Order: sequence, then structure tokens, then C-alpha cells
Amino acid sequence: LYFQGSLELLKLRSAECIDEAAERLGALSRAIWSQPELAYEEHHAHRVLTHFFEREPPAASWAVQPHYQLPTAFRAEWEPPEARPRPLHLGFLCEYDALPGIGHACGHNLIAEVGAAAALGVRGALEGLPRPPPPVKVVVLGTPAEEDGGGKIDLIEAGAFTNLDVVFMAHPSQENAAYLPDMAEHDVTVKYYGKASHSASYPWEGLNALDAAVLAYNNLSVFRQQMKPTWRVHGIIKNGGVKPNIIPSYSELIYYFRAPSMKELQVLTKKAEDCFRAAALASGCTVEIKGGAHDYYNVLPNKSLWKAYMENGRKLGIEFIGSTDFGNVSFVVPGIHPYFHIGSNALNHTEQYTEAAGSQEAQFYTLRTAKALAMTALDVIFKPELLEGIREDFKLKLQE
Amino acid sequence: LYFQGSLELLKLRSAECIDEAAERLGALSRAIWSQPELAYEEHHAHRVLTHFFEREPPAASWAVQPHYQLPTAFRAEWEPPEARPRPLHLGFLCEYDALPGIGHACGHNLIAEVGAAAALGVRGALEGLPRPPPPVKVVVLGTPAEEDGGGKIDLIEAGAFTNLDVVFMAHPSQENAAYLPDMAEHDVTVKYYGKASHSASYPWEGLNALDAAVLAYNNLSVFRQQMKPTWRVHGIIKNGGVKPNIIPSYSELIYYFRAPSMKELQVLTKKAEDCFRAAALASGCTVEIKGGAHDYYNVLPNKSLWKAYMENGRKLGIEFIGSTDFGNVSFVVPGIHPYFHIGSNALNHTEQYTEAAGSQEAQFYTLRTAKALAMTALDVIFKPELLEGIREDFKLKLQE
Amino acid sequence: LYFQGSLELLKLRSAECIDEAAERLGALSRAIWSQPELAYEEHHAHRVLTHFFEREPPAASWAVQPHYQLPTAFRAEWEPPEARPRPLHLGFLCEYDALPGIGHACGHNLIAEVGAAAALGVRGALEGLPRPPPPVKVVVLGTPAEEDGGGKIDLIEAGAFTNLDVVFMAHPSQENAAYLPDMAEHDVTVKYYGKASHSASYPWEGLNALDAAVLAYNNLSVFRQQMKPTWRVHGIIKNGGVKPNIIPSYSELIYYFRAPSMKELQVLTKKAEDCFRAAALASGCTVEIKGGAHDYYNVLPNKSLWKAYMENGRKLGIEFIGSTDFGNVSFVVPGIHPYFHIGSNALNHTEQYTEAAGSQEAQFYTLRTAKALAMTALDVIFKPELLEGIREDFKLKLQE
Amino acid sequence: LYFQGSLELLKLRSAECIDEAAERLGALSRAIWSQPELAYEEHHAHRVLTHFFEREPPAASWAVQPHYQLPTAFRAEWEPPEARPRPLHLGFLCEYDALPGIGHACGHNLIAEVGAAAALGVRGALEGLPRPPPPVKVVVLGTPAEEDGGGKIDLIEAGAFTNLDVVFMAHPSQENAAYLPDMAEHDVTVKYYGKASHSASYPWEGLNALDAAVLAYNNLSVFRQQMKPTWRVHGIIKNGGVKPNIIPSYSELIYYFRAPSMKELQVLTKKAEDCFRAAALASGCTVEIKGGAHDYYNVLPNKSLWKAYMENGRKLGIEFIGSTDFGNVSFVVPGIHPYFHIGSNALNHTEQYTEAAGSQEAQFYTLRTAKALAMTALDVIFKPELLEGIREDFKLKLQE
Ligand SMILES: [Zn+2]
Ligand SMILES: [Zn+2]
Ligand SMILES: [Zn+2]
Ligand SMILES: [Zn+2]
Ligand SMILES: [Zn+2]
Ligand SMILES: [Zn+2]
Ligand SMILES: [Zn+2]
Ligand SMILES: [Zn+2]
Repeated sequence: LYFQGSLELLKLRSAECIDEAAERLGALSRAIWSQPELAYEEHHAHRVLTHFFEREPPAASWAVQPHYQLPTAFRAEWEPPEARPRPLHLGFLCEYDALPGIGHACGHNLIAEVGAAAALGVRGALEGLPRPPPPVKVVVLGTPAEEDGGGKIDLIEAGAFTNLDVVFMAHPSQENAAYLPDMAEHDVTVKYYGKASHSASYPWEGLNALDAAVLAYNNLSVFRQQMKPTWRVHGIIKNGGVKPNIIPSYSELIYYFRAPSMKELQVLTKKAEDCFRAAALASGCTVEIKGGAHDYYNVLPNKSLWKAYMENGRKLGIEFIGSTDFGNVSFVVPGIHPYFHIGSNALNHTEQYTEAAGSQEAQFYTLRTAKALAMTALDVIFKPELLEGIREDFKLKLQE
Repeated sequence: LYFQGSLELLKLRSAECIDEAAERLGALSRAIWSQPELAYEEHHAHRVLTHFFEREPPAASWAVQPHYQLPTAFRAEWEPPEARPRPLHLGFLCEYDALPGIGHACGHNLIAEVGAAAALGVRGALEGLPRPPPPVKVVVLGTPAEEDGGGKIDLIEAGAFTNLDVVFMAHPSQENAAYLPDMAEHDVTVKYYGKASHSASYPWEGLNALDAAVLAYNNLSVFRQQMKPTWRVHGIIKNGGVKPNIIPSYSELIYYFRAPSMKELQVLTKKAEDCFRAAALASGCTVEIKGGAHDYYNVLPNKSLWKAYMENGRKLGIEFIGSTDFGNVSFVVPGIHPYFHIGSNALNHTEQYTEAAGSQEAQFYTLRTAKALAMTALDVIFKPELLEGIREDFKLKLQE
Repeated sequence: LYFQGSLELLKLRSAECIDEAAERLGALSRAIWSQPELAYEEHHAHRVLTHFFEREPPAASWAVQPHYQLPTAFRAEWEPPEARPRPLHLGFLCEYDALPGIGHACGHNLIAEVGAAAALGVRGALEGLPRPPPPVKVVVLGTPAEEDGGGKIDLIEAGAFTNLDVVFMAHPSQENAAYLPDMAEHDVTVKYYGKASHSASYPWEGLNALDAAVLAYNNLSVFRQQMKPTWRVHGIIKNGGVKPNIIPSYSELIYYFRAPSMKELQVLTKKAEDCFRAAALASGCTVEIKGGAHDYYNVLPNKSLWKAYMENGRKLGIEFIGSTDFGNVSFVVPGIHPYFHIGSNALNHTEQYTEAAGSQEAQFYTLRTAKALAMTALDVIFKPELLEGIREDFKLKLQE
Repeated sequence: LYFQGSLELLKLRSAECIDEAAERLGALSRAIWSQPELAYEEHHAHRVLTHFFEREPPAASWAVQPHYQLPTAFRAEWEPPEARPRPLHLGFLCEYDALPGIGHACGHNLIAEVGAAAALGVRGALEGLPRPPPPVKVVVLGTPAEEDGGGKIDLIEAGAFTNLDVVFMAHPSQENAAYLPDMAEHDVTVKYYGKASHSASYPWEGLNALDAAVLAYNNLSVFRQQMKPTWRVHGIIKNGGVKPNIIPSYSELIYYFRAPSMKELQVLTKKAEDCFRAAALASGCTVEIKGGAHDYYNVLPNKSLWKAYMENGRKLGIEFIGSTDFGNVSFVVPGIHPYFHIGSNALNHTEQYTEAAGSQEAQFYTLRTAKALAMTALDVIFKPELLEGIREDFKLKLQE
């Protein structure tokens, strides 16, 4: 309430701090939105974001590590100037890679903005405290290459998440939801090797790798009837031959599989493997099945963090109702990944979403959800009961 | 020529003997044609043919063994009443099984007739000899179940062909040819076993044996592009499920494969096996691949017997241009299997061929080809140079 | 409460009446369970149920019409002996057809029991009223052939539902739910006509109707990737040829399609039709696509009836969380179709569910849900606000 | 015989003239073989061959038209310096385009050589005549782009063949045959157009053009069972999608069809068209079926020219036993297209055939067949009975 320095006042201060930074946060958005960059090539975005935190006053009060483990990833940290337990480490993630051809059709410029905004708001609320604040470290991580590769996984492998206690990010969508079901994903490239022959003269001396590709497609297609409705299989024939006068000796398929858990994903992947090896057996070709570098995990929900986020969203006026490398993060750190409406009916990964992601209209919705994240971070800092419940829900759901 | 008892006179006598028997030979044809019987059920045909040879005058001069190794097979033998090398054993085959639904749509009634006629003609020509005839045994074998099962193979397994020196038969067709390419054949029944489930509720708990059948079909179909043009693959889905509400747990396919040699047939069969096992692997079903009881061999040509037959056919006015268990015979005894026109344009295995096979018109053509066979048998008896050349061509072509 | 003759007392009386009838209700269950009968052949079940209502005391107080529009359907009615608006007509449905081979693996014996029990309970509660009861007619309809054919649709076509105001039934399942999503369904038989030919000699003169069946299967299979996850396609190749020596001239497929609305079902059906006609075009065959006699509709929910049912279920101790011809009923009369747990983990349409459906354990759960239905019927009788809300929700959801 | 200037002496003189030119003919071969060029890009070959005929002594005695209708085609003519019926026009064809990657793997350098050699030999035999020679025009046509495009067809369209009476060429192969069955050919490019959608979110909003490609492949594959054994279908999936996250909206197939006559080719092409349009219908895509620029015709045999060629080949020591745009020529001018062994077991269109085509060993065989062609041209010049029989066989076989 209106008490000396209540939690409510700290939440208000975080909101006022985000409002105060609205103009430079929107410039941050537009600098990324207007210069879209693909996975692992976000050199401009990396420049913009590192400069953003280096310039936050007082300059150098954010400790900024550019080129953190990846050339376009960065890390930025702030903690109250204090000294003598263990400090609470709260992480905020920024995404900023675009999509080929259509630009920021997933609003990743606003994910960068919302992670920066929420971290500014937590710092400003903690600087507004008179008595020494509890020991907290605000950590911002720039995570490149969400659409391809999975920069958070590169960062997990580097140990970047091993000391975080809770991690926050949010994603622009078509409605406001504290959690939506993101699924595990496994990528594969399938290559078939046969034996060239002149189809005009001696076709029976060939081993037809195009046949292998089509049979694999047929094999997977009838299998769809026995997939679970939550399972997904999608793929293309990237190479299906070069000229009709030669029985093709090479073919190449590229496929994705998705399922709501890793146990199901491995069942689905094994059935697909059988389908690919069947096509080799039937055609007389050999086959190479090369899995992707980084399987994406499903996102593990956190009930306690979920409820505390929705309560803050309600106060802010928020009404509530694929796959991401945030799933891998959520398996090693309790986290939340809310989706938020930005005033558009367009769907993600379409050109009209690129328009909405860059719009002035989206800015209000983006800063509002950033306020919700910061208030929730303040919840975790000042409610030890919540932190333990968060940890309890994290340990329990990990039993899977 | 007009010499004492030249070979030419003996050939004339065999022709006159067949002409003399034309009425009872045609009654033999009509008795089988008018009462068609299927493989291994030719009880009436077996009765007709055994009675035919028992009644040839003088009665019992043909030594007749009814129910010879098979209930509807028979054996009939005649040799000149003589005594003291090795006698020449010349075999003549009678077929007499019909086709389901359409009756004697392959003219098998005329194969019975032509084998009987040729054997009568050889005996009559040898009885016309004054001086003691060379030692010869005329052997007639009734071989049931040509269209299904392969009665000649049952008879080979019983040893019926191990003492024959040359074997003759002929087959009504659409033109006169001393030899046509009959191919090796392998039959298979394929059964897939999956796991039933309610497709309405839990289809993903099923293993779909109908899928296996369709994938095998697809696998074989793309393979056609790499078959040799002489290869043949034909098959049906005999069982493809029972009701749509249950994921089928059983499916059944029936296939035939044909190739011009046993070496090629085994290559084709192995590629098909891969196709069937691929469908099991892709679908999660198990599979049973049960080969037929009797593979049919291709028919081995005999150049020497071929040329001597055509020379006799020319003198008679004959102008010259699938798979059968005669192929298996031709691998163990030098033989010929000429095809003969019967005055019809109809194709074998059609209803109009049943009409032609029963027609009065066909009788002239049938007796004419029987004359050609008997004259050729007389060639082998009285030309030791031909017998050795026949044996030479048989040993040489067996190198395969 | 404990008031003169409150609604609560009437609900208690309906429960006590069902308890009083428990022994004869269970005998009714066992008489159907132990003599399973298939769609339109439920002659014993029809005898059992008509006799049940004719024997309810005082005898003939239920007005019973055997052989009502269908040989095994029946209608039974009771109303308070009263006289001088419009009477409320409340319908209760009894199902009683079994499944081939496995008997009452859907618990339809308990659907018969629960519809009878609920109607007895409403009558007993209304006979317990001192002052004249409001004008109500309790209607029981025996609806045969739910698993195949759709007896409720036969009955709709006869006008049986045109004067009902609300209709009640319940279905044994694996949990207690006031509503579960039953989908629209369309059945089709597909027949392909080609041209026979001897595959041994002239396969190129055939038009292969087995090919048509396999291509249709392939066409539908790749289409699965673009179906909605709620859509269902299931089918078998009932006839796929007869013998491999003849290019098949006939093939036959049987398929079901399901979608959550009639608009979606027609989209799905049209895409399938394209798949079937494509297979004819590719193969050179003609095709006949014969839709089923009775499309099943999805079940239209009724929010008001839903909430009033759950409130009664809670008081009774009930804890809450395919396609049926009840969907067609729910499009013409406001209705509910709750599912209820019967003390088993077995799934419907399995043999172990037949065991549970016949068990003594199931009887407690069956009578409890019948109590819930009767109390809800009493809700509609004595709450005009509920009746209008029920009608409002019915008109609104019909806008689809 | 040894008569004044018999035909035999003229044939000998043509052989001696070819022997005299062997060194420069082999240089001609090596100049093309060592600098392989593809269809319509044979600028060096065109330079070599035009220069060859311009340099034949006396210089300019061959009337040479470079860049004749096509940039790399040429025409060269010689006739006896004479004057006052109609002159006999005899054509000789030179091919000279190579194959991508493997060079002159069809020996086209030797087709150029053999057509040049035969024309030199006819001229030299006619210059050796004392009395005025009959009026003859020796025409050499360079026909580019045999492997792709069909330069003879470009030349037919320009009228180049309308005044020729007989046309000669020969093709290096694996044995010596006066005629081998070259088939009619039709090329098609098939493009499918669907509707992109995000397969991750809304795959059911896509229309899958990759599905169309696979279904067309399936459609054609089952059709193989009903093709004639002489028919050929071969094709590739040139474009089968770009990335798995987007339902492909475009696919592209490239196919060839071959049959022994134009009537059969059109039947085969129509059945394939049905297969392509079926895939569009099943998938919801539209389709464009674009036939090739130039259908190749089968080669029409000429019995009279055939027999006269073989008789000359025998005297020379020659022992006798796909598709080409020479087929289109043979439909408008009586011609022959013998194949000749060149001392190699390698197959055409393989790298080892490129070795043989360039070998010193091949030169003897090439000049020998050129001698046979020239002698046959002398046959036509000096046997009016042969010319009429040639024309008779040409008119008769055109009835097709
Ligand atoms: Zn995205
Ligand atoms: Zn995203
Ligand atoms: Zn037959
Ligand atoms: Zn036969
Ligand atoms: Zn049921
Ligand atoms: Zn049911
Ligand atoms: Zn070539
Ligand atoms: Zn060539």
C-alpha cells in the first residue's frame, strides 16, 4: 500500500522507470527492426544493444561484456553498490535475429526491447530503495540465433545459465498468455546414395536415390495416421535429381519433428528413422541420417512464477486467455516466457507481422509486458516463500 | 523316298494312323473340353484318358497305370513285342486342367489330344515295320495341374522323367512356332502383422498392417523403372482390412514374379523381398514371406530338336514365325513345346479361346501338329546323329 | 431446505426412488449385458425394456409403444394424472446395441439402465408432490443402432423429437465429464471400375483398379499433413483384387471422416472426394463415391443445462475434469450427454470394458449419474429462468 | 568386275579416296574430340568443319555455307562440273556436340568424321569417271545439338531436307548394325503451384506442391505395370521445396517419355498427363504441363537401302548382328543410320566411351563404315531400280 517503501511502491517505481525510458527503448526497437539480421549475423543488433547498456547512466554502471561466447551475443550486469548467504541472480533475455526475406516477422526487435526494459525497471526500482537492498544481480543476456541454430544452447554449453536463479523473457504474439505450449524439436538431413546409370539404355543397372526419397515420403505420410495429434512432421525434398537421362544417384531430404516432450520426440524420431532406413532398403541405396546440432526442448512451465506474473499483468490491465531454444533454458533455470498481443491480428512469420512489430502501436503493449516482468522479478526478490515455491515447481516438473 | 521301308514311308504311316484315329481323338478332345476341371480335380479327364489308352486295340497293348503318383495323373506305355544297348524312351505329355469360370480357355483339351495323337502315330508307324524295329518305348504321361501347382513337378519329384530320353508336347496358341519364350516364375504370399487399436480414440497405439501393404506396393512400383523389360511383377492386396473403426492388424498380398532365367528370377525375388521387408520396417509390422511350393523354370530350347521339328512342319504345310511347368521338365529331359495356331484370333485365357478350343475347326490344326511331333519322334529313333546332337545341345544349354 | 415441499426434498425423493429400484434396474442392465445384440437386431433388449416399463407399478401407468417406428425402438410416457399453457416434455434416451465379437464393450447396457433410472426418479419425485404438479410429460425413447446406422436419426426423421423440450442421456466412460467433444462423421464407400486383362500376356490392355485404390490411399496420406489436428480420416481397402494373374478390374475402399463441425466436415469430405477422383483420373478407372445413409452431427453443448447438471453431480459426490447420433438430436432439442466413470481404467470398445460394463461395481456409478440426470430434470421443471436460459443457449449455438 | 569403268571400280575408287584422306580425316576427328562442345555452342567444331571443306582441293570446289540457319550448322555441296530430268541429291550428316562433364562420350566426333569421309569418297569416285557422270549433288549438312534441342529439326523447319533424295549418316556404338530401334521421344516440364503456409502453426492453410510432385511420381510408378515393355518413362523432381518450415508452394518435375511410334507416344503422353493432373486435383494445386520444343520421331527403316548397305559392308569385312532427331529426318527423306563397332566394349554415354571415341583404334572402324556409306551412295546413283525401291519402301512405311 502507501507504506514507507512497500513492495507496491517498488513495483510502481519500476513502471515509472520504464515509462521514463520509453523513448530510448523505442529507439532501441527501431534500430533493430529497421536493420534485420539473420542468425549469428546480428552484428548491428549486437552493436546497438551493447551500446545501449554502456550508455545507461551513470555510464559503465552496467558491466557489459560484448562478444560474450558468441560474436553477436553479449552479457550485461548490474547490482546495488553494496557488500557484506548468496545474491539472487535474475536473468533477462534479449533476442534479435530476423527471418530471411520478410525481416522481423516474429517481432524479435520487441523481445530485445522488452528484456532491456524489464531489466532497467528492476534496477530503477532497486535504486529507489533507501535502506540497503537485498543482494541481487540483474543479468541481461543477448541470445542470438533463435530462428536457426539456437544461441541460448550455445550459451548453456558455455555455462552462462548455471548461476541464474530465475530467467525472464517475453514474446510478441496474437494474444496475452502467461504460457503457451512450445514443443521439443529435432532436425534431420537425410541423404540417399544410389548408383548412376543411363536410364535410356540400362536403367536396371541403376539404384534410384530419387525413388528412396519418394518412398521415405510415402513411408512418413501413411505414418501420419498413427501420430499423436500434438506431433508434427514437416519436410522437403531438397535434391531430387538433376537430369532425367541419368537414374539419380543422390537425393537429399530435410525434415523437422516436434512433440510436446523429449520422450515423445525420441519415439517420433525413431519411427521416422525406420521410415528413412526402409526407403534405403527398398531402393538398394545407402542412407545417412544426420541429426541437427541442437535439439530444442519443450518449455517447462513454472506454476508459481506463472501465477505471480498473471497477478501483475491483471493490475496492469492485461487480459489473458512452435519451438524455441528457451525450452532448453527452462530445463536448467526456472523461467517464464509469456506471449503478448501487440495490437495486431497478423500472424507471426508473415509480412504483416513485420509491419506490426515495427509499428508505433506495438510500443505500448511491449512496455506494458516489460512492466509485468519487472514487477514479477520484484516479487521473487522480496517473497522468499515465492522463491522456494518456484524452486519446488522446478524440481517437481523436472521429473519427466 | 519310295524305298522298301524308308523313313519317309514311316512318317507317312504315322500321319495315316493319326488320320485313322481322328474321330476318336476328337471325341477325346470333346470329352475333356465339355467337362472342364481345375488343377488336381481332373477326375473325369483322368477317367477319359486312361480309358482311351486301355481301349486302343489290341486292348491292353498300352500298359496303363491310372492314379500314377497323383490321383488324376496317369502313365501309359507301349513298345514293340521284341527282345534281345538301351531302348530309346520317348515321352509325350497330356495336359487337361481348365481355368476357373471360363473353362478350357487355354485349349488344354487339345494338349491332351495332341499328346495322345502323336503317341498313337509313333506306335502305328513302328508296327508298320517288317524287320524288327529298334528298341523304343513310347511313354505317355498325364500331367495334371499346369495352371496351378505344377503337376509335372510333382512327377519330376517322383522320378517319372529320369528315364526319358526326349519329351514332346504342344500347346494351342495364336500362331505356329517351334519355340516361344516361357519364363521362370516364383509365387509369394506376403502377410503383415500389426497391432489393432481403435482408430477413433487411440490410432497412435496401432501398428497399421494396411499401411505395410500399401508401402510394399509403392516400393515395388517405383522399382518397376529399374526392372529389365523382360521381368514381370504382378500382385493383389487380398486382405486390406475389415472395418475402418479398427487400425488393421493384418494384411495379405499375393504376388508373382517372372524372369527369363533362374539367375534373374532370384535377383528379382531378392529385390522384392527387400521391398516387403522395407514395408514392415517402415510400419512397425512383422512380415512373413512364403514362397510358392513349385517355382516354374524357363523352357530350355533344343536347337537340334527344333530344326528337325520345323522341317517336318514345313512338309505338313505349317508356316512358322507366360510360364509352364514344362520348363522344369526341359531342365531334366531334352524336349520341345511347340505352339500351334488353331484357326482363331482369340487370345489364350479368354472366353473366346474356350470357343475355339472346342471348335471343329481346331481339330485339323491339332492333328496336323500331332503329325509333326510323331514324325520328329521318328527322326530321333532313326537318326543317331540327331540324338547325339540333341544331347549335345542339352548339355551345352544346361551351362546356365 | 427443510421447507414444506422444497426442490431439495423433490431431488432427495428422486434419489430415494432410484435407490428403491436399484435391484430391478440392475436386473435390467444384466438382461441386456448378458445377451448382446447388434444394431437393428436388439429384439431381446427391446423385449426387456418394453416389459420393464409395462411392469412398473401401477401396471400400465407407463404408456408403452413397442416397435415404435423401428422394430427394436420403443417409446414410454408418463404424466401426472391431472388436467386444466403447454406441458413440459422431458425425454430420456436408452441405448442398447452391442459391438461385434466383444459384446457390450461400450457399456450400452448401462445407458439403457441410466435412462430408465432417471425417468423413474423424475416420476417418483413428481408423485411425491401434494399439490398438483406442474404439467410435465416424462418421455423415454429406446434408440437402437447407435454403433451403426444411427437409430436416433431414424427417430428424428419420424418426428419423435419434435415435441421434446429437453433430452437427457449419459454414457459410461473413463471419467466424469458433463460434456466431451463428439465430432461430426461422414462415411463413404468407394468403388473403382477398371478393365480386366491377363497380366501375364497383355497387362498394358488393363486399367488397374487396385492401382486406383493405392493411389487414393497415397493421396489421402500426404493430405494428412494439411488436416487440422481435430480432423480424422480412417479407412480400409476392403477389396484389392482376387488373383495376381488378372489385372484387377474392381476395388473397394471404406472410409470415415470426422471433424468438430459440419462446415469442417464438408471441407474435409470435399478434399477426400478430390483424392478419390484423382485416383480414378490417374488410373483410367471410373469411380463411385457413395456417402453413408446418416451423417452424425457433432454434439451441441448447452451451457445452462451443463452448469445445473454439474451442481447436482457435486452434491452427489461426482468429481469432474468419437461421434454419436445424439449429435443430431442435440441440433433439434436442447440436451446433455454426460460421460461417467464406472470404476474401471479400461477403455471403451475393448474387451475389458465389456467386463466393467457388466460388473457389480459399475452399478453404483450408474445409479449415481442417473440421480444427477433426474435432479437436473427437476431443475428444468421448477426453474423457468433455467428453461429460458437453456433455450437461449440452444438458439445461440445453433448459429453455426 | 574388271570392266572399263564398272560400278565395282567406282566403289574401289571411293575406298581408295577415303584411305588417301585418312590422315586429315583423323585430324578432323581429333580437333572435335579434344575440344568438346555442347548443343548450340559448337563454335570450334563449326570452324573446324567449314574450314575442312573449304580446304579440300581444289580450294572452293566445295561450296560451303557457314552459319547455315543455325550459328554452328553448316552446309557444303559439290557436283560434277557439267550441264545439260533432275539431279540426284544425296545428303551426308555430321554431328559434333558433346555431353556435359564427360566430353564426347557418344563418339560424335566420329559421326562428323564418317559423314565427311563418305562425302569425300563419293566425290572422288565421281571425279574418276571418264564420260560425263550422271547429274548428282553431294550435300553435307552439319547438324548441331543432337543431344539436346535437335538441330536436324531446326534444319527441317528451315527446309534444308526438302530437296534431298537420300540421306546418310552413321553412329559409333558397340556392334555393327545396319539399323537399330530408335524411339520417339517427348519431353515435359511439370510445375505445381500451391499456397505457402507456416507448417509449424497453420499447415492446414497450405496447399502442398511437394505433395503434388510425390503423388505424380506415385501415379506414374503404378502405371509402369501397364506400360508396354518398349515404353520408357524417366524423370526427376528438380524442385521439391526450399525449407521445411514452409509448406512448399512450388514444385517442378522434368520427364521424358519414349515409345516406338508416334501413335504410341501420344497414348503414353496422355496417360502421363492424366497422372500429372491427378496430382494437382488431389493436392489442390494447379499445374502447368509444358511439352518440349521438338519431339523426336522414331527412325523409319528403309529395307532397300538397308540391304544394299549390308552387302557393301560384307565386302568390306563388316559382320552384322535411345532416340535421335535423325528420326524426324527419316520421316521426310529416305535415309539410313547404321551403328558401327569401334573396337571397344564401353557403352555410349560413359567416360570410357569418350576414351574409345578419341582412340587411334576407332579410326580404322570409322573409315571402314564411311567406305560402306559411300559405296551405298554409289549404289543409289547407278541403280535406278534401287532408287525406286527405296522410294517405294519410303512411301509404304510412311503409312503409319
Ligand atoms: Zn519466430
Ligand atoms: Zn520468435
Ligand atoms: Zn494356360
Ligand atoms: Zn496352357
Ligand atoms: Zn460405442
Ligand atoms: Zn457408445
Ligand atoms: Zn549420344
Ligand atoms: Zn549420339
